[PDB]
Amino acid sequence: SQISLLLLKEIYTNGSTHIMLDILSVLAVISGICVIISKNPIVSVLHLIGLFAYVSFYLILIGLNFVGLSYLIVYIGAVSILFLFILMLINIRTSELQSNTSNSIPLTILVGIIISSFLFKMLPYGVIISNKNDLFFITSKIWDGALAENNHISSIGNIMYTNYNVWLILASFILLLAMVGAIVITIKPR
Amino acid sequence: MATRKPAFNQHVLLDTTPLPDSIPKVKEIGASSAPLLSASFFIGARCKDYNDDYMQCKNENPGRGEFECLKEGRRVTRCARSVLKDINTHCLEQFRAHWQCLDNNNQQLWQCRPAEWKLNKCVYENLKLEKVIPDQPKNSTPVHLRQRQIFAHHAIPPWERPFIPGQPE
Amino acid sequence: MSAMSIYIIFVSIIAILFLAIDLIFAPHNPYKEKLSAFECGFHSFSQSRSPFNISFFIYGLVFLLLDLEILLLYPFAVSEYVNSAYGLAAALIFIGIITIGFVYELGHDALKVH
Amino acid sequence: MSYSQTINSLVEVVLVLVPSLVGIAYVTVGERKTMGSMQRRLGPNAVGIYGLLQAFADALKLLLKEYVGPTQANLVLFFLGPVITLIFSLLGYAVIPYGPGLAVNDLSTGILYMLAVSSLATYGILLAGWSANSKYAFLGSLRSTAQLISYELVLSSSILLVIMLSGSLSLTVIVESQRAIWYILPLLPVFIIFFIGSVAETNRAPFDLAEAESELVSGFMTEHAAVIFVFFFLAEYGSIVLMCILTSILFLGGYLLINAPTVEGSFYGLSLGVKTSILIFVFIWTRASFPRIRFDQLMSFCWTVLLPILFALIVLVPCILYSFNIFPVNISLL
Amino acid sequence: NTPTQTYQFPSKTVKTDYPLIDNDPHFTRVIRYARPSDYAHGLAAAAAGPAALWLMERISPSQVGRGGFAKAMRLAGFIGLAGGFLYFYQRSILRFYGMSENAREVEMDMREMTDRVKAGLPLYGESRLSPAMQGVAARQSRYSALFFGVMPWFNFVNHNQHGVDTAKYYQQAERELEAERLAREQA
Amino acid sequence: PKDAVHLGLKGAAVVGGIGLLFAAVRTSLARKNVGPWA
Amino acid sequence: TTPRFWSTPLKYCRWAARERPALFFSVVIGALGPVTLATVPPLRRLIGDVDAAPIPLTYPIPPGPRKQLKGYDDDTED
Amino acid sequence: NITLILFLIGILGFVLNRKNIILMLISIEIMLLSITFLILLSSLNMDDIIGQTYAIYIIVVAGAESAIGLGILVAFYRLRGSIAIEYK
Amino acid sequence: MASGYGLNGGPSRCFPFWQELLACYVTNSSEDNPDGKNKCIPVMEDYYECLHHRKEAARVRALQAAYREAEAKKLQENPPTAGQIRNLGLLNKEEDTKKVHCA
Repeated sequence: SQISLLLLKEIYTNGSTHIMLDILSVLAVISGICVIISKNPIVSVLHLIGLFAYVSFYLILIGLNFVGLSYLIVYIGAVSILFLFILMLINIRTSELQSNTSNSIPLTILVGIIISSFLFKMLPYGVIISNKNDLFFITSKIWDGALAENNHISSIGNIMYTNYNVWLILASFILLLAMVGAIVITIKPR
Repeated sequence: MATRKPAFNQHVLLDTTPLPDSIPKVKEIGASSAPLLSASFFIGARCKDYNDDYMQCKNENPGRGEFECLKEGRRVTRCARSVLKDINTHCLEQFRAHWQCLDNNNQQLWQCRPAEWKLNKCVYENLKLEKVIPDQPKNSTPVHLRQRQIFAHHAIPPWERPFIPGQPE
Repeated sequence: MSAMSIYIIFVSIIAILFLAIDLIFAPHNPYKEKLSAFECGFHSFSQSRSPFNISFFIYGLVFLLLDLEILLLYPFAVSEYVNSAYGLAAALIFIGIITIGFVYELGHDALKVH
Repeated sequence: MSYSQTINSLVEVVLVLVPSLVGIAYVTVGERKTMGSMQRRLGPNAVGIYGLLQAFADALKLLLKEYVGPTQANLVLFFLGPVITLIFSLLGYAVIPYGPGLAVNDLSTGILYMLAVSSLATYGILLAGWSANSKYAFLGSLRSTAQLISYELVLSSSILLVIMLSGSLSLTVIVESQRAIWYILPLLPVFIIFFIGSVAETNRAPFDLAEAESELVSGFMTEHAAVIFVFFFLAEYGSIVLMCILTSILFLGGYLLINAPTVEGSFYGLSLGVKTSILIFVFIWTRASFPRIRFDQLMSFCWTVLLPILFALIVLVPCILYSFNIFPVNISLL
Repeated sequence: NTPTQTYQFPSKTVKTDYPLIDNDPHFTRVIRYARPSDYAHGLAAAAAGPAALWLMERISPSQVGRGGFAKAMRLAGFIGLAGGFLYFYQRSILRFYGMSENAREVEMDMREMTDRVKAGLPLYGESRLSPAMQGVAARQSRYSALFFGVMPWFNFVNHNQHGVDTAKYYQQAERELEAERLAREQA
Repeated sequence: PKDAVHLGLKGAAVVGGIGLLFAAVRTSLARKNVGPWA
Repeated sequence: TTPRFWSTPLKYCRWAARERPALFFSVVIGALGPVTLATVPPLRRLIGDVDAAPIPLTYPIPPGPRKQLKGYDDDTED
Repeated sequence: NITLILFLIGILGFVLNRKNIILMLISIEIMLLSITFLILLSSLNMDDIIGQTYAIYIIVVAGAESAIGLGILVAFYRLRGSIAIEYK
Repeated sequence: MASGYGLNGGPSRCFPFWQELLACYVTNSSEDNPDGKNKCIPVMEDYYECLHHRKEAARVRALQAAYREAEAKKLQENPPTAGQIRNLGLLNKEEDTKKVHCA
């Protein structure tokens, strides 16, 4: 008769595989746990920078290249400084000796189930998608909206300093208070 | 389908269903990206009113102009096949030299100005079609009518003159 | 497959190939004093896993905030044609408030370890 | 396209990595032969003809040299740090244009990509030094952290001044923009500051504090030996060359010139390599000309001299750009 | 001629006791339409700050070292001057907003504008900014003097979005032009 | 006409479910480790 | 020894230049921008330098009623 | 779905922490990561550049909070001499 | 969504749906007639539908299971090859394009 709907494999110009997102998902969850269960503080700050890395690679792979590279840039320095403070304020050897009890498991199961079940319907269909007849997203092309495509960083720049400049002024005052306050409480007297 | 750029596409879906006999049929434009850019100024020199009429139709039917401006669209396609045939009956060596140059130069107009000047003169003397770019600064010479291109990887031969219509050689 | 992904593959297998060769083809004779910490010849107190004084921690605190500030300027450098005068003004106000905090760091001599 | 996509990417990566790894071998040989000439010496001239096999005698010797795992060391971190430093130092060559778009990744955010991979490689030095549980390795690792606080803002702030002129963040577009003029002419102070910060970024003299041998014994890499040591040198010299390529990309017009495509591609590659090789010389020239700075003096220099000047330029430069109607279009063009 | 449309943007109506002239008046208009009391009150307000710090010093000396009070007066002088100008600006712009008695401002506005309309000049001037950036600027600064105590802001953009129908200006100018033609006939 | 017995279990489950929560919290705040099944 | 700025502003500027050049000239460079912003655009327009018109970043939709065109209709296909 | 898993890790790593106050400051960081990451994925599904802008301002305050936290820890450690949470 | 500023520098996909809902509210609701805002119920559902796609995912789901079960029951004679689909619309592949259309 007549099919009329033809599925085909894209030879070039095809995208990434969405298997890789599930790999980064487990690794991010795996590394997130190892941040709190690790006896050594340096090993858990290393799992911390790893955790930020799989989330950044998750963002890069779904086309969020700026915020994904910007997340990584900001936190590599942040984890380095956090490393720098663990070596100044924590006895590494006594912390590794310091342990953890198993009395938190009953609370973990209860708190985990209740919050996750309650916090699930708080999330929309777009996120809960891809949780034997599944759906397929379909995309096509436009010419009027493609005249001068901007990069995401340019799109944020188009509005970050005019339409939403108030968020920048407030953000610059949080940073100023942090610059003045963090120094005021830690400065050596003179 | 969505205008979002895909990040994990591995498959193409095609429909072999044709548009119904009710909608008139328009043969589609057959030119590729390089020939279309080489003749874009000629499109707009002849087809501007229809190009502008189809866009004002869609703005007059917000959210529905795809279905309700099908005749204006058929008209723009016909106007654009007219110039292509015209640029093919005449000035075909010049047209090919320009867009064949454009494909080897990242489709950058400033990298093929000598072939553009030769074609623009041949289009002008057989179609009365001129390249016009609006709001170019009056203090300086138009960029497409400039002897030296600063971003052109190869310098323009001194003996290749820009085409300005009217004034003789 | 993309060049970027293949590039990551190779650099990893070069890190493995060098590491594997040494782990297979080099002698390995670990014994007590070979496996000891270097201290220029004499054993000393092991103190590298005890709290240590960093006299430049106030520089790490400031670096975190300024790193955030220059990040909030990168969108402007890639959006100047649209931002124009009106957007330049806000970006100048943002830089001006941040500079006052830096003047506080310089005047209070926070960055002047002695 | 014409042939297989995977085979294309396979050949494209080999044409970058393998020639770059050969280049890393000979920057070490060239440094030793160039420092010697300024020291009235020769340098390597016996391992191979004119000493052109000396980098491989060194490389093969260490991969056949025994490795030691210290008892006080955190062993999994003792190996992880050098592997992080090597992988992410080499990752920066994936955005380098050897011609317009001739890169393993023509990314639109290539400059921020490089800032992310250079910062990761530094964290491997911090981790490896601390993991030894030795005191000189511990003192060197803290110096590396102080140095990144000193040079990361310097470089990123300096780069942002280049972006304010190119409007792109794409490495090919910044080279294409310099067809007007090389950025070392209008941004002469920024080129000096960026070069100074790049020497500090590389842990190269006069900012060789993490690995100082006159003060520490080998600094962070004292307990490290064999192939773990090979990784830290490969990371250092690939980081040097990469910073000389970037400085040539951002201020010296990159690949711009001072069967048919092969002649054009060769000339682009030669032009970038010639300009990169000049800057590689200036690194070796700087190492043989100056003493070492103290690490507090470097932190004071970057924070009270360089950064105040850079933020003043960040105010000044867009004010000149708007005044002359010279804000670059941020669309795709070049 | 008649622009055929005088309200092009959707504006916010505020309940106020006097006619609204401009919801976003240009900086120069606020200074030009300032009454001489506005310079009297704003100068008294600027002097109040350092004079308050002087009086606190006389009655209750701070016991500060040799150069401190002079330093503190320089801050009190600026802060008073900064708040004095913000007070001087608010008095003039409240009249433009219809939030203060404005008969004099209403009459000078109805003359200045009808002078620009009979001259063919744009009512609120020409912007170098794009028409969308003009809108972002109108949106940012309209009624922004009511936040002067917290975050200040001034209108330095010649946009055309001021919250008022412009028909009254075109109506008067044509009637004024109608009277001018008849008077010129008797010559 | 309502099922008192059927309702009673539901009331016990809801209120007693909260009891397991405070029981689990009191377990986690125990200074001496006694085990998860405590 | 060091001059006080409010005691003598011109003396302080000489000392700051010679003895604190990196900080002093940061303020000069940074202040030069607002001086550039206030002075160059007027001189640029005085000499006739004209700021260019913005490049179109959306289809330029013409204003006014449609032009009621007659051409390239369905009957023109063949 | 991963946003929820990460948020639960940070919430328990903050509440059920028996190690040090630096790990509690890390768990706050993890929670802000998960909240930011939910806003980023939603922004992509609704074509909104505002949620990327919102995520960016969470990152800047997240670092400002970590600076005030590290600064307050230094103050506390200078006097207490231990930043180890202790259970008898 | 509701901002009007999308990922590419162009406007957001659900901005027309949001502007219509606000326009409906201001042009129907008032204090004189509180129940005029019931006109906004379908308009508000369209905005949520543009955002989450639950109603369209349910339509395609029902249509896709219905479509596939008819394909299995449908008589099959010869399946087009992948290369034949690639040949549709080419310069000198008139034979393959005809086979794709069963003509």
